[PDB]
Amino acid sequence: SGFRKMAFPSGKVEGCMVQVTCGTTTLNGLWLDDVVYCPRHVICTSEDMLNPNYEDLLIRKSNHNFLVQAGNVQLRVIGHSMQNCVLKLKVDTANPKTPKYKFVRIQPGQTFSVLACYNGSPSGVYQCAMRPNFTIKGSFLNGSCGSVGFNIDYDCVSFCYMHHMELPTGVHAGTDLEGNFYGPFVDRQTAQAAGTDTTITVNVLAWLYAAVINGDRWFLNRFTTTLNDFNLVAMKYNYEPLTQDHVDILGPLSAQTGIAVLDMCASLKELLQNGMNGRTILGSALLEDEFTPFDVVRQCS
Amino acid sequence: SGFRKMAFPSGKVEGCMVQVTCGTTTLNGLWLDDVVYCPRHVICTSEDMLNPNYEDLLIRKSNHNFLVQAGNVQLRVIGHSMQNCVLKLKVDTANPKTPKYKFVRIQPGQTFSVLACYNGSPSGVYQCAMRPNFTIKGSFLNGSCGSVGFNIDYDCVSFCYMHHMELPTGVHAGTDLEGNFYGPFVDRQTAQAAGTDTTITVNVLAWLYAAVINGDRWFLNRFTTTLNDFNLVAMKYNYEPLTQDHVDILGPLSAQTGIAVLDMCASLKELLQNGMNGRTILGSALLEDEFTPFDVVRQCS
Ligand SMILES: *[C@H](O)[C@H](C[C@@H]1CCNC1=O)NC(=O)[C@H](CC(C)C)NC(=O)OCc1cccc(Cl)c1
Ligand SMILES: *[C@H](O)[C@H](C[C@@H]1CCNC1=O)NC(=O)[C@H](CC(C)C)NC(=O)OCc1cccc(Cl)c1
Ligand SMILES: [Mg+2]
Ligand SMILES: [Mg+2]
Repeated sequence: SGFRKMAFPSGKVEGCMVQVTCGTTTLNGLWLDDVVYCPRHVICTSEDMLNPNYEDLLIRKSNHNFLVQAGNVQLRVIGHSMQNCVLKLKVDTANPKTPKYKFVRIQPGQTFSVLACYNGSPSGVYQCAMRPNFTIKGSFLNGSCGSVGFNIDYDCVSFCYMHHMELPTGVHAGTDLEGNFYGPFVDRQTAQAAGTDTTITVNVLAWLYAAVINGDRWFLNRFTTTLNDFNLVAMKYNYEPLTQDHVDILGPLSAQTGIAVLDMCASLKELLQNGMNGRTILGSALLEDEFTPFDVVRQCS
Repeated sequence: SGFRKMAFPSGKVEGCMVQVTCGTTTLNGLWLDDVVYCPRHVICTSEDMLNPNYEDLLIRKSNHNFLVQAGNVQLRVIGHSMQNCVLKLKVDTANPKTPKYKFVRIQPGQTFSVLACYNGSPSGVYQCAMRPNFTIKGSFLNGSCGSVGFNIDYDCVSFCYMHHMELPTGVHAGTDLEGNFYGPFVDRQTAQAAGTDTTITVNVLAWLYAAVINGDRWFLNRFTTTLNDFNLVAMKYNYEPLTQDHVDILGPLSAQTGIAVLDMCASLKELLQNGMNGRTILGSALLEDEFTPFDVVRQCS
């Protein structure tokens, strides 16, 4: 037993991280087969970062402008192109460590593991949720751009995030692996703010089921609510509406614990209205919303 | 910026995990050079688990009693021995993926990454602290034994934990890689309880420094206390005494923030006496004690 925020094992992605240097800017790239993927702002300078015209900047580059280091071995760049906000560098060597993989664009509320890297060298692994406002609450310093987020599904790595920037509130923004930002953000050093966020209701309910499976039961009650009455409470406390799709997704956890979804909603309602009164749930004094139903099932059996 | 509970990248350890099966019992083993390390209770049966005599059980085994699977490839066992609570199985094939490594026995309060595995197959990675009562708060199901805990120090893996069992409070117990339990525990299915735990004071202070580095300052105050006055507060709230060694270890964080250690102690004293009053620190409504000073420095720069 026990319930912990858990990342996927990172080895399959570690074997794909390289260093990309263009001028005085160095960040990370993702080496899959004979292509390296990295944020296109590697081709900016200090003065371009206000509002760069990236098509102009790339027309002015040649293959020799791009230094790609895979460990100690230098990879020779034989081609370059731009797709949305990602640069694709064709190299003469196919990565022998390329896992089975796919590129996925995730929905808000879904989680993924981040392999934080600097200078092409992985430094740590942690779990993130895509917030409803399309930011993530990560841990990224200068040089971390090009670090990727992923899930693993039977030795197939699904890449879903590449890191590009930090917002003024300290949260983080980036793209799918085709270079499309999550959210309304753009890759220039300007005044961009995260919109107001909301709490991921279906994940909170999943985490309450994790708590029951692990023996935390003090928040349960005999009452059951209706979906409409519950959603009126959710809106008052800045929680996302609960849909019937979410109810169905919580099916297996409801059946394993014998607690109907709308029964667990009545517990959540009372936790929101009355708080915890000095008690904790799975070691937390706040309601946690960064565990999906899949995350709970994967860990709780 | 940002501060997250972060594990070490797990690839170097993933390449070392194998499956060990003895009879109807299967757990995980650690394959380094031509030796596999695993918990010795793999040689028990259902009825032995009450109070087994392990030297008798091992004298009755032969090499062919041990099935060792490295992925699909079966490793042939050419020798077996017992060291404290670990079994060592000599195999005919040296692991080509053996990292640079060492075995370390850690002190309470230190942290490490756990690579949870089932059937020799890694499933997740997360961070743990060795509690003062020599348990860890992990996430382990049946079949997880032999999963290891480790730190990485410039591509050298220091192994410090091998998992053996779960206690009745839901916390976890195991050994160093030489087979010596952390704490007073023994590897049989009996009535063992974790002793009363305490909070790791030096880690809480490190985490308050992480919070300041990341812009959380609301808990600071002008006051400074003495080490003796602070330790009187620590004892009242079941915190470990703060030593001058801990003060020195917090030196670099004190210098980076300009906040003297005894100044931060006065903030901790007020947080303990008055609580948070609905505010949070680094996203937490409780004081966190599973980040070492090294963990904070590694992430905060
Ligand atoms: C790429 O490595 C970097 C990641 C940032 C650096 C600090 N935390 C991060 O996540 N991204 C940028 O520097 C980005 C480049 C623009 C052109 C998209 N700009 C940016 O994040 O500016 C905000 C910022 C906040 C704090 C510190 C810095 Cl250096 C930058
Ligand atoms: C080894 O895989 C297993 C790990 C346990 C299983 C449940 N969580 C864990 O961490 N260890 C044992 O089963 C151990 C064997 C003895 C001989 C040391 N006994 C044990 O943990 O018993 C306690 C227990 C609690 C909950 C569930 C189970 Cl199956 C066992
Ligand atoms: Mg109820
Ligand atoms: Mg002070």
